[PDB]
Amino acid sequence: TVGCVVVDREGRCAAATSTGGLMNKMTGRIGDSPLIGAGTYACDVCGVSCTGEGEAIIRGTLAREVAAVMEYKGLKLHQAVDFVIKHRLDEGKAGLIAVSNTGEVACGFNCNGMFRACATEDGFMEVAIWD
Amino acid sequence: TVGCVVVDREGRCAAATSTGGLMNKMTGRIGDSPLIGAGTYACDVCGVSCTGEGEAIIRGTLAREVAAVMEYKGLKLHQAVDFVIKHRLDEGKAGLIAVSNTGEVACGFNCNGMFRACATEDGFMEVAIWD
Amino acid sequence: GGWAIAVHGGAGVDPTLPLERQEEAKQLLTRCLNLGISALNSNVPAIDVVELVVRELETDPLFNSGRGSALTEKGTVEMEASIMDGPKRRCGAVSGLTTVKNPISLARLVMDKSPHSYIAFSGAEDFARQQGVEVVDNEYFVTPDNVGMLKLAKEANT
Amino acid sequence: GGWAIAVHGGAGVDPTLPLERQEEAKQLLTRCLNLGISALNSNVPAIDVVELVVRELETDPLFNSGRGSALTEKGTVEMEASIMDGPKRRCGAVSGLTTVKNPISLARLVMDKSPHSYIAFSGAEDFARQQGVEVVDNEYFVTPDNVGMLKLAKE
Ligand SMILES: [K+]
Ligand SMILES: [K+]
Ligand SMILES: [K+]
Ligand code: NA
Ligand code: NA
Ligand code: NA
Ligand code: NA
Repeated sequence: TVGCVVVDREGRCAAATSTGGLMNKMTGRIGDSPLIGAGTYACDVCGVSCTGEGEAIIRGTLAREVAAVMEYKGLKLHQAVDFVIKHRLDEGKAGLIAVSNTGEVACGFNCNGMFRACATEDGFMEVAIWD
Repeated sequence: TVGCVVVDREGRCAAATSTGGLMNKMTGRIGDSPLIGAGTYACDVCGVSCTGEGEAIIRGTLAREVAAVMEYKGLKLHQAVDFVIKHRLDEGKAGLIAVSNTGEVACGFNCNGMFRACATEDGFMEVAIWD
Repeated sequence: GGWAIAVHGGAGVDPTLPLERQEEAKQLLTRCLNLGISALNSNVPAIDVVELVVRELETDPLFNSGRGSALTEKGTVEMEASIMDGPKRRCGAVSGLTTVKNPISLARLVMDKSPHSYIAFSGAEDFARQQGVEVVDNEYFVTPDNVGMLKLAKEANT
Repeated sequence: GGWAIAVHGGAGVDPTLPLERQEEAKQLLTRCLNLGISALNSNVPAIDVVELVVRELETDPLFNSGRGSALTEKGTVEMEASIMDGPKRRCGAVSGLTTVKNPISLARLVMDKSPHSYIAFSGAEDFARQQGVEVVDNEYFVTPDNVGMLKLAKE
């Protein structure tokens, strides 16, 4: 699974996720990556791409959840990502990247590592695998 | 599209949706009915099945939204269904049926009609197509 | 509270619906509702009730699912369904079914018996046969009424 | 508040992943991030940026998408993707792709050019061809490394 989330200078957010799925999967098996609200979500306020255990991401509608917690609980991007990762996954192992329309970027994951890179116009730039 | 939502005496909710999809569709087209969070959702507090324009139900994660609004805005089932139908659907036309773990049952829709029937153990029963 | 149940046969009803079809639809909704109520009064778990009721809705040709499904442009049927059990948020879903008599029950088996939550098309047809569910020729699901409407939809597409 | 961008190449990485592979992965992430950064500096719309960046991730065989995808039990590849534009919550998704070089771009076309939001398997392959996107043999997507990993997966 690979993905990208972007907020542009106009404050528009977008999200994209692509995958080969699970190694040794039987034919016809569909994971969380192509499922809107699970692997991928964007709205007025954020763009989100998830990766990890398909089971957990699907059942928790994880990408939409970041947006719901911003919209309905009022949380800022970083809090919302923290909340979803820490309190909306239990069994499951997953990670996600997100942007807000205000130009913030966040990544969160509860497993060992996650390949990711983040940048903002103001010069923040980070590439990482572990925490 | 057809569907059923149930809460049993143990307070467990479940939801099921099945369809042939849109008439004259091309092979391979997938609508909202098989998509968790869009056509179908159930969790601790509700079970939901949706029906209508796939486009609107998917982008509005409509079945998950009933649950998200119960959880994050604290709305009870009837008002949560009201909220989702009113605020979550734009130009799109859809409806849904839902039950809560406390044994309430609700249906809401923004189009001309929706075939549904609802009942509770205390004896309420309704079969309706129109408002 | 105690038990509660709702059933549906789809939105998008035209206000000029003939009375006769309105009556058929209410009679079917009533039968399905009562089938679920009977199971609930017998202490059947919610997840089993939604499956048994959607199976009845699939089997009856009136609404758009199972036999009586809408047709593809090729004039055939491709069915899909999902099911979810709330207490542990267990999910199963299937798409692209062409021979499976009761799609919802195959979604149940994906939930209970697959490491995945969604199987579609050829792999879902394979899974149905591994699971031993009832399978039939696609023509089984196709009804005269739907052939009639497909014609109209096509020409209307100008 | 200015532009912002994140890319990822998947969660759950083996802790015994060698240094050289770590660097390779960071180098790919950086190349893809920089592609997106340049577009954002050129005022390219968010929706166009996510697609162009994910295309580069798909093309590179390192991560699990496009060429370099994990393999099914038959040792072949079946790809899937989705994309969403925030301002009007427009959606596109694809599954069951076996010949389409860049699945994310087919998801873009489902969003922009189909009445449906999701097309999969044979119908998605037909749609790819109606839209004239690049298609290739499935073997194109299979890399030696994944063949080896599948063998381990099957024990
Ligand atoms: K039916
Ligand atoms: K499972
Ligand atoms: K890749
Ligand atoms: Na039927
Ligand atoms: Na399963
Ligand atoms: Na690749
Ligand atoms: Na579209």
